[PDB]
Amino acid sequence: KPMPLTLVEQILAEFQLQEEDLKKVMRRMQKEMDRGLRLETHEEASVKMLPTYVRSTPEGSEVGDFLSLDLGGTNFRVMLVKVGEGQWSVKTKHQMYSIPEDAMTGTAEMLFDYISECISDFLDKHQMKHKKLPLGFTFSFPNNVVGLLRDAIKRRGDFEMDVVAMVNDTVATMISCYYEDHQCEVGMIVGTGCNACYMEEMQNVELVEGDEGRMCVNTEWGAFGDSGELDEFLLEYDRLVDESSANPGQQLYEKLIGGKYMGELVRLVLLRLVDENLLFHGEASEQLRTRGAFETRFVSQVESDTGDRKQIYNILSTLGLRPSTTDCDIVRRACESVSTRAAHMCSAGLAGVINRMRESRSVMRITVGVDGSVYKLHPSFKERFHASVRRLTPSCEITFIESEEGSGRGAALVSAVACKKACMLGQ
Ligand SMILES: O=C(Nc1nccs1)[C@H](CC1CCCCC1)n1cnc2ccc(F)cc2c1=O
Ligand SMILES: OC[C@H]1O[C@H](O)[C@H](O)[C@@H](O)[C@@H]1O
Repeated sequence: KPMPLTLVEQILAEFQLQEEDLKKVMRRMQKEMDRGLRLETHEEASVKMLPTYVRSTPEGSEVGDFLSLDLGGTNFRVMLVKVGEGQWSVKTKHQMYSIPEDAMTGTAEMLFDYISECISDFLDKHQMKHKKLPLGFTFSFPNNVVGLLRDAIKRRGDFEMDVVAMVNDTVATMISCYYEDHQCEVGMIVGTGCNACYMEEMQNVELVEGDEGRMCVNTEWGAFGDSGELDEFLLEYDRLVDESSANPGQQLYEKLIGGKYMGELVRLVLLRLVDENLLFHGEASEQLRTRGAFETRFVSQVESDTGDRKQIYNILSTLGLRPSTTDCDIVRRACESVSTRAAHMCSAGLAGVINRMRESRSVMRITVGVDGSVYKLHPSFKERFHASVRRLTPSCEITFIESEEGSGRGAALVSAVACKKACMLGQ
């Protein structure tokens, strides 16, 4: 690597977070998680620590047979599932259906009429119209669906079917990863938003009576920062993003991490560098000066550049810029600075959860299931994230996994849990 321009590095170094900074954040997050779990303070807590009712012990045992409906981009899978017996066997049969142009381009109602017709055909094929099966949705993308399907089934009026509430995406991640690795007790998403769930000791889940076993808690930790917990770490860019957001003052933690805001943060950093005459010869394009024009996907593409600067040039050319080679290199480092800080901030949260779990259970081996566009698509984000988390979690051995599509059985397990939960809750 070349000797970087000192004045650029001074600006980009603003994003640095030292171990002590992350430990401070981690401790603050842990106090907010405490606040969310306790009966006395839950109502006012910003980090809600929602009980998911997904317990460490099997429940809804009367749910044996169910449907799982996996929504892809332009097709879907209907799957009939039987969960049986000491670890669960997940027995399946399924069918892929292509969504025709007709059904994909009309109203959501018409689309779900078509989906319902396919379910009907599927149940006819497998001679299952004698049962009112529960159905859970899963998503495998490269108005809400529960309601649309519920309405469409009512519309048909020929077979009865319950559509169960979906679990949170973090919970779905944990469950699907658990299918592959039974030490998975944490689910996390780093996509457009950022969130985590984990298996909390029932004694600490004060919102649900009982001290036996564990229950998954959905932290909804994106809301962290409400009372200034992150203020000392906020940069001018963060303040601007927040001020122009739909919910100023809220979701400040998520605003530091999520793909919703990452590109915009980079844009503002680039404009700062332009204003200081360190980038594009002090001349920004009209596109560069337009809110939202630097898409988060551009950040990942810039960091994917192989060294020839062609990926970076193509992004910047699209923005009406004619970057020099130095301009391209600076943009890469600006992207790296923002994404690294996101990884650092995210690691403080997960570290807080993991260290809490270790002390609640009193060295800990644990698997963390992770999904989301940023974690998956962003070059080296997961690697930087992993390294930081591990640095903050001494005496824990953390394995990170991503759900493998496989034969859809991980997704089937998500639906099993969703259906069993709905049964347990009297829905
Ligand atoms: O289904 C469960 N709990 C429910 N609560 C309410 C309705 S169903 C838990 C969930 C898992 C999730 C991952 C962490 C450990 C508990 N679960 C899931 N899948 C399993 C598969 C094999 C096995 F031997 C046990 C379980 C199990 O307890
Ligand atoms: O998509 C990841 C996360 O985004 C937001 O934080 C949502 O509030 C949360 O429910 C979800 O888990």
